[PDB]
Amino acid sequence: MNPITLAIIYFTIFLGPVITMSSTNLMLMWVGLEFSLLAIIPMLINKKNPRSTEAATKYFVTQATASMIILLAIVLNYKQLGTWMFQQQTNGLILNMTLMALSMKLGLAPFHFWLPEVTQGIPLHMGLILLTWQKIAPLSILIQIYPLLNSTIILMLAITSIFMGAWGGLNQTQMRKIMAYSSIAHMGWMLAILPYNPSLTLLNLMIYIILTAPMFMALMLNNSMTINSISLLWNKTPAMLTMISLMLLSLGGLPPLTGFLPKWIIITELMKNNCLIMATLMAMMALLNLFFYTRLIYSTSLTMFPTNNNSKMMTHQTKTKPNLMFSTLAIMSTMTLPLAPQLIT
Amino acid sequence: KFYVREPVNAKPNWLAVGLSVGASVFMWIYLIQTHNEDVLEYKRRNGL
Amino acid sequence: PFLDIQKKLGISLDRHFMFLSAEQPYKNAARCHAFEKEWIECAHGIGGTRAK
Amino acid sequence: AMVKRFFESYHEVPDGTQCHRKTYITTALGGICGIIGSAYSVSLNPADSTLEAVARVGRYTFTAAAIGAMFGLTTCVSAQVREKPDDPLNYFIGGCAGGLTLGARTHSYGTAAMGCVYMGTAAALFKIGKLEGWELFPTPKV
Amino acid sequence: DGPEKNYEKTLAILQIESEKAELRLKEQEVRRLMRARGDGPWYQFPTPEKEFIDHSPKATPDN
Amino acid sequence: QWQEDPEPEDENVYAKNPDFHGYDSDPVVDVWNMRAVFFFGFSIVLVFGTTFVAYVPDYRMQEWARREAERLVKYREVNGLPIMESNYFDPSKIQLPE
Amino acid sequence: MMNGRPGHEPLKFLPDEARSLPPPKLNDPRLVYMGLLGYCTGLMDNMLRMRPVMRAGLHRQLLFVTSFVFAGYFYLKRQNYLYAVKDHDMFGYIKLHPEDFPEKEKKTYAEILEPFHPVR
Amino acid sequence: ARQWQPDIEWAEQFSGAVM
Amino acid sequence: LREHWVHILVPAGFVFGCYLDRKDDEKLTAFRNKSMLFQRELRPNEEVTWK
Amino acid sequence: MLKIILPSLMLLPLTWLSSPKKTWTNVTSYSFLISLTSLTLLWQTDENYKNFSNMFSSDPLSTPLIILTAWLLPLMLMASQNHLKKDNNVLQKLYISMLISLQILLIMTFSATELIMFYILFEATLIPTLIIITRWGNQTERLNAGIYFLFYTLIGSIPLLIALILIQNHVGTLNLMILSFTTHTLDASWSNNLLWLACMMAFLIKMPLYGVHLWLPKAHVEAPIAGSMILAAILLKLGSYGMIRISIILDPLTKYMAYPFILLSLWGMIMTSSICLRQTDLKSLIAYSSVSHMALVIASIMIQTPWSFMGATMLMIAHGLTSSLLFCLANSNYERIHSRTMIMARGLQMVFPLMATWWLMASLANLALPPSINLMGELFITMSLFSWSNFTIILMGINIIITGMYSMYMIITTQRGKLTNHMINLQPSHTRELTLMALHMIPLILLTTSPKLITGLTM
Ligand SMILES: CCCCCCCCCCCCO[C@@H]1O[C@H](CO)[C@@H](O[C@H]2O[C@H](CO)[C@@H](O)[C@H](O)[C@H]2O)[C@H](O)[C@H]1O
Ligand SMILES: CCCCCCCCCCCCO[C@@H]1O[C@H](CO)[C@@H](O[C@H]2O[C@H](CO)[C@@H](O)[C@H](O)[C@H]2O)[C@H](O)[C@H]1O
Ligand SMILES: CCCCCCCCCCCCO[C@@H]1O[C@H](CO)[C@@H](O[C@H]2O[C@H](CO)[C@@H](O)[C@H](O)[C@H]2O)[C@H](O)[C@H]1O
Ligand SMILES: CCCCCCCCCCCCO[C@@H]1O[C@H](CO)[C@@H](O[C@H]2O[C@H](CO)[C@@H](O)[C@H](O)[C@H]2O)[C@H](O)[C@H]1O
Ligand SMILES: CCCCCCCCCCCCO[C@@H]1O[C@H](CO)[C@@H](O[C@H]2O[C@H](CO)[C@@H](O)[C@H](O)[C@H]2O)[C@H](O)[C@H]1O
Ligand SMILES: CCCCCCCCCCCCO[C@@H]1O[C@H](CO)[C@@H](O[C@H]2O[C@H](CO)[C@@H](O)[C@H](O)[C@H]2O)[C@H](O)[C@H]1O
Ligand SMILES: CCCCCCCCCCCCO[C@@H]1O[C@H](CO)[C@@H](O[C@H]2O[C@H](CO)[C@@H](O)[C@H](O)[C@H]2O)[C@H](O)[C@H]1O
Ligand SMILES: CCCCCCCCCCCCO[C@@H]1O[C@H](CO)[C@@H](O[C@H]2O[C@H](CO)[C@@H](O)[C@H](O)[C@H]2O)[C@H](O)[C@H]1O
Repeated sequence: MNPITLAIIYFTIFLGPVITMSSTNLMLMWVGLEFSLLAIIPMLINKKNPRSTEAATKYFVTQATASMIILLAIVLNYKQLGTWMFQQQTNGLILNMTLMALSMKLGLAPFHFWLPEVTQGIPLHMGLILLTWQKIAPLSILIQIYPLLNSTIILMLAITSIFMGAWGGLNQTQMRKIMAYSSIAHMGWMLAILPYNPSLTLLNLMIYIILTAPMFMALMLNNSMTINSISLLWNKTPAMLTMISLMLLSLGGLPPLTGFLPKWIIITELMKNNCLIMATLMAMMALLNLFFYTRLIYSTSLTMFPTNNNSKMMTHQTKTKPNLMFSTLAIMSTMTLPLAPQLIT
Repeated sequence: KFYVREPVNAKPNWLAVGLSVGASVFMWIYLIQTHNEDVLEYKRRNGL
Repeated sequence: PFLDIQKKLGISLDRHFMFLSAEQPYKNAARCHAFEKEWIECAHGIGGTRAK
Repeated sequence: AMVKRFFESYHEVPDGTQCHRKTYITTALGGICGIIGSAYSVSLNPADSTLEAVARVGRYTFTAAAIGAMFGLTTCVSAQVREKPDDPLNYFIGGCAGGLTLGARTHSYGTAAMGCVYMGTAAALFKIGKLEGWELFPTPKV
Repeated sequence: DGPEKNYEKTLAILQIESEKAELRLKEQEVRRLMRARGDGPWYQFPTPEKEFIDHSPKATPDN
Repeated sequence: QWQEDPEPEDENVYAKNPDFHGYDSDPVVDVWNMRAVFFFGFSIVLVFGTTFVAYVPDYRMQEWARREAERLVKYREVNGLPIMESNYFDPSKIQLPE
Repeated sequence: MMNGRPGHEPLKFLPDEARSLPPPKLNDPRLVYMGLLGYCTGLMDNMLRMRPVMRAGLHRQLLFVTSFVFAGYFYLKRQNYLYAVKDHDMFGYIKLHPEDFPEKEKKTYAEILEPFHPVR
Repeated sequence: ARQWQPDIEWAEQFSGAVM
Repeated sequence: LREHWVHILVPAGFVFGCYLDRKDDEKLTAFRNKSMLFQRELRPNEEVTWK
Repeated sequence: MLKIILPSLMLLPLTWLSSPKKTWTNVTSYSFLISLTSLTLLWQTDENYKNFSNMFSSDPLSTPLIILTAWLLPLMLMASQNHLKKDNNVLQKLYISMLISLQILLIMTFSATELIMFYILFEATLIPTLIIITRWGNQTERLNAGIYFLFYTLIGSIPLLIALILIQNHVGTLNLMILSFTTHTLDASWSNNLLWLACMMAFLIKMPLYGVHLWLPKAHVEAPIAGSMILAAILLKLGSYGMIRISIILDPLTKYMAYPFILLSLWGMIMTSSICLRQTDLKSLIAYSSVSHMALVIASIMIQTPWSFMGATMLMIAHGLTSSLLFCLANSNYERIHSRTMIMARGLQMVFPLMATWWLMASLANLALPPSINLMGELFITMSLFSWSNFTIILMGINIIITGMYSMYMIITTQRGKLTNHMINLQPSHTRELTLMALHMIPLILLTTSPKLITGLTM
């Protein structure tokens, strides 16, 4: 696409969440959700082949249906209270329908089946955008109404998302699905702590973003979609194995990496509220994430899979990637646990 | 020469080097000035 | 909001037509302007939990 | 709402007494899980017919009902033969009978073992939860 | 050094660790009260900005 | 079949260097690595480390406590007191439940 | 938690009253660890690009160290203020509701009967 | 002996649609 | 001195570590000469019981 | 401790910035000089423990363990030096880095003053250790051993994290001194029974307790030499050190909650000892020997008597040096015939008369020959276990008989009989291999002359 289209489309993608985040009125929050939905569509389907077209279609009908449900909440609330914002007096069922619709937009299970497939049909950089920047708008709405959310709905969604994300990711050889199920599981953690401490949902989002960004950038370095494709990194970009491994352990919540901090503080704050049972199952199923992250580490940095003859040409050539952002996000996403007290508050 | 295809980084990007060093010197001098202006402000507001 | 930019810049992009008792064209009060104007002034500054 | 009242009839009277009332409740409770399971089952992995669809709903709901009826009986029977109401070991025996029933209906000795242990422990922790007042979905305090 | 230093340092540590323990328990009690009662500086939830109420005379009298 | 190196063979480490110590393939680096282990391992740690531990005094008051027990067993025997009381804390200071 | 407290300016990074708090020491263990996180980044950058890890691009390495210490200094100053505010609000609350945080007289061990548990 | 490193048979178990 | 300088690395660490422990002591003097067990009067030219 | 830690953190820059021909000499020279500095901890002239700051502090329990860790780093470097000679330079420096990182964390793990700080360090050791077993292991099974090691630990460790958080949400702190001086008796309710298992299963898995021990024979049988040395000598003792530290806040539930675990240890140790009689793999025979010794350590800690703690601390240090010496000796054969089968090579005393002496002395330490500290542990654990109940002597009597059989059967099989004369590649023992054994055995003999240093907290 020509530079005018990129400027218009990339500005609109950026504009959406900023409108949702800066808006007092609910209809303007909805408007920002529409900008993101509309402008991402051309980006997703740019390569125009049978798979990205299905991906851009499944995404549209999912996110448009969820939009209509959110709008119904915004309108039933204006009927009940004559105002364009949710109040303590807003009907209970109005809030729950907003929650289910937004979770449908985030990809939280059981409204999750679309996310792994859409992430699979699109290029890596748009998976990065979809799994990161596109989550801030629905989440910023939820953080604005956390005093009102029914915790029983939120915890069932979070428990479901942590389980389904673990089980789903355990069966995947496609990296883009492993990233989608990774996302689903982490959204479970952000959502579980939402009605209690919304600040910890922002900590878990930010740490997830700076872990998920370099991971995509790492796969975008050689355009590697499979476990066998990523297994050739020792013979292609061996300098990358040291930080891919840590980021994967960091995404797994293993100490003493930055990714342990979000799970650990969420568990700590959940049990300040006596949320013992939910917290225990959440931490016990987060163990399953580490297993299929460990399996990836086995295939890439801790063993050498067979390589092919044509990869010798690849070595004669010179790469201009990755950029200075990959190194900055790799270190901060793994070696920042000793700064934990400065991140929570 | 040695390389058949001349390297992109054949010689330093003097613009970047001076700019790279320039920002670093500026940030240390600004940082250090800020610190003193805070220790004076801190002391002055608290009777020390 | 989540980024109180409008409040920071001191502008009003959508803050001025949030509720019924807001300004209307040609000074036409909305239905129940008196009651709402009372409720918003009652619950001003005491916070949501006290106001409930 | 009534349907909530019915499921709270299960804890009005000390365990081991009003045995059939409890067995009825956990039998309905198991059926509700079986119906919810079938709904997802038929919708996500649809069958080749429509009778074959309904058969799977019946097979899941009776199996789920059977587990609930064997749990709510074995728990109440054990809780009175031993004359030990406030005791998690009762719910471990009932939960395992539930697990045994699951394996019996599934033609799988392995499921019976896993079901006897996993469900027995889950049932015991439910009892220990009610004694100590653990809440599944607490409300925000801090 | 003599036993004094290790002893009186251990006294200094125990005091620090003890004061911290009481502050942590006091913050939970505080956060429990502010949240449930809304009478403190924390957990203040927004109510509509009253500055945008129209106070002008209206087209009708009853307002 | 696939392209793959054959398995490397069974080398004799003493074939080329009959004074091989076990540390390095290069003789000069090899002897100085043996020397370092013996010096820092045996001459420094084991000798001085053992000495420094033999002259740590009054270790855990094993010596002071004996010197003090003799002082008390004397003082109490001449003054007719019991060698050791049954109660540790004085019964005066203990207000029991009534 | 502290979002809507009184006098809370919107999107103000370091409010004015933070200036009554002592600044972070320049060689703070927390700032120094930022300097090392910057240095490693410069090393990781050279590694990823296939350059001499320590010899290459010292202008970059200097600017990575400076950037992280500079940002860490101001970020540290903000967290000190946020932590100072937390105590400020916590203690002033204790004062305004004394009946809710009663001082307690704790009996001495002479008066307490801790049950004894023999280890046989 | 020599360190075992994955062969063709080992890697073909990640080559499917599912794990 | 371009292949032997590495021998100040660990000796420097020890010296830096010993100094870092001397600070931990300076921070924990809140009970210096105040214990019920070792508190005494200060000798003529004695400024602190321990450092 | 910052004078033991900071110089140790400097072995990492020193590893990378040293010359290719100086890495192994330089690092192994400074590792010894770091284990000398750790002796300063032993300067304990009083009954007050050393508290260095709010973070670190050393006790009579954490000092022997701290020193054993620091002394083991130079030993493992020399052990890893001949089987890494074919790797390029960055792999050696990357191996040396993973071993140093494991020494730094282990020292911080034993010196930590707070349980949460202990837990994080106690979990961080999985990373360098998983990398070692998997990257540098030899057989295809090293991949399944890394999973077994990683997820036995993690599954046990999640409940411990939960329980530690509950302790702080209730007591306000996790400082070990404060929890000691303010401990309140627990009620015997069904919730505290689970709090007890939550606080214990993490450490009981790492020992390992019988039943949940299958990770250890898998990990050992496939780790490189320095992987087994650290595992058998320090990482198992993380479990023991944790249980001693946290069992203060668990009373009186240990008077009854411990029965299932005293019984798995006492019966389990007989099951593991008898396995060593029929174990066809030499590296496997030692690993089950470790499981059966840690059984006594588990049993003695569960009864919390001054003698039982004293015996377990001695057995922790004694087993640390002895099991490591055995793994090094089994490696010495393995680095010649590349086979772990115990019966494959026989009559090795004929061609390795000196190495056959170390075998005998290691074997005699393993079967606890008086006056070695291996017996003092076994003997004081028996004394306490007898007072606990008199019929434990029946099971400890048996285990002592079996322990003699598989110790001598190990020596008789490999060192005696006729030589397996087809093994023309039996090179003379390296000076490096012999120094490695002298460094294990001399401290063990010296500690027997001065047992006071490893009596623990109670004595
Ligand atoms: C990427 C963000 C940063 C850029 C910010 C936006 C400003 C961009 C300024 C550069 C503009 C160049 O964009 C310009 O677009 C026009 C259409 O508009 C393209 O032109 C196109 O339309 C013209 C119409 O006559 C035809 O020649 C043809 O169909 C096609 O070339 C030009 O090829 C391109 O040069
Ligand atoms: C205020 C406004 C904010 C503007 C925000 C701008 C965000 C930055 C957007 C970066 C977009 C560029 O990132 C994207 O890079 C990838 C490579 O990874 C290119 O994608 C490429 O994929 C593959 C191989 O990589 C090619 O076969 C394909 O043809 C090409 O599109 C895209 O063409 C480019 O669009
Ligand atoms: C908490 C302790 C710290 C943990 C730190 C984690 C360290 C990283 C562990 C993952 C392993 C790193 O992965 C490791 O990468 C290096 C180079 O990067 C590879 O190194 C080897 O192969 C590559 C090419 O294949 C060469 O450039 C290199 O010289 C060679 O030695 C190793 O074969 C691989 O095992
Ligand atoms: C009081 C305690 C009572 C304990 C018993 C209750 C638990 C019973 C568990 C039954 C578990 C499954 O029960 C068992 O399933 C197998 C499936 O192999 C079926 O067995 C039948 O079919 C299988 C094929 O699957 C044949 O191989 C088998 O020879 C045949 O008998 C039967 O249904 C039953 O033999
Ligand atoms: C201290 C050690 C204690 C050891 C305890 C030993 C007691 C074992 C009792 C198990 C008895 C039940 O026996 C059970 O047999 C079946 C045989 O089908 C095994 O299960 C196997 O068959 C089942 C069919 O039922 C299938 O799901 C599957 O092929 C497999 O799981 C179970 O794994 C085992 O649990
Ligand atoms: C087969 C293995 C399964 C293991 C579990 C065993 C389940 C068997 C027990 C049947 C429980 C019936 O479930 C019943 O649900 C109701 C729902 O309000 C609970 O009700 C409870 O929570 C509600 C919250 O909504 C409170 O308002 C109410 O005061 C309280 O009674 C009952 O306490 C519980 O008894
Ligand atoms: C009381 C608390 C203790 C709980 C401990 C639970 C620990 C859980 C460990 C997870 C083990 C995962 O185990 C995983 O699957 C099996 C286990 O046999 C291993 O697989 C191995 O055996 C299976 C047989 O089933 C073969 O198919 C496979 O070829 C072989 O490698 C995998 O290599 C390992 O990755
Ligand atoms: C397989 C994993 C096993 C998970 C193990 C986790 C450890 C077990 C922890 C003990 C069980 C929960 O312990 C629980 O503690 C909470 C407070 O903390 C208390 O429970 C109670 O707390 C407060 C009062 O204190 C009440 O307002 C609340 O309604 C109730 O939850 C009880 O003490 C016990 O119900």
